[PDB]
Amino acid sequence: KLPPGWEKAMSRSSGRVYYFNHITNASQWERPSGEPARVRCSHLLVKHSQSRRPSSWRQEKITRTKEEALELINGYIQKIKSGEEDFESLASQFSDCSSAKARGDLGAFSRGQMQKPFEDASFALRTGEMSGPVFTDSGIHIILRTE
Ligand SMILES: CC(=O)c1cc[nH]c1
Ligand SMILES: CC(=O)c1cc[nH]c1
Ligand SMILES: CC(=O)c1cc[nH]c1
Repeated sequence: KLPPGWEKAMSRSSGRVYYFNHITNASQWERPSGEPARVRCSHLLVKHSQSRRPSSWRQEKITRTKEEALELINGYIQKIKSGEEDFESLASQFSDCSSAKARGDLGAFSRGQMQKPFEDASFALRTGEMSGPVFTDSGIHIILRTE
């Protein structure tokens, strides 16, 4: 019916159908477009107090809660989708990953290299597409597939 991970749901406020992906947590009004050895992705990470290493180049001691980190992630997604801000600009400024210095770029990778929920979302993304909040032991990610 639909590409991997995608399902149909009903909007609670509008009553119009929308599409949601249970691997990437993406959601959108438009019906999605219809696997490679490798993909290339960028990401923006927001760490919290329960991350594996609650520290980053931005903050020696990361103290925000998981709920607070998710609110930040949701805010960044809103600004990306509205075009108020670019993914690469937010990732350079706010990602708790050292990959911030490269606009969030992680380079290319295969299955069996990254944390599983990150890997699964990355390979379920099509080129150009972006995830919703993706949860790993490191924190909460926004993932942009570039190749
Ligand atoms: C087709 C698709 O994936 C789109 C279109 C606008 N946003 C997402
Ligand atoms: C140049 C450098 O170390 C970094 C780390 C994160 N952003 C920039
Ligand atoms: C892709 C992945 O698993 C990462 C990246 C930074 N922390 C975890």
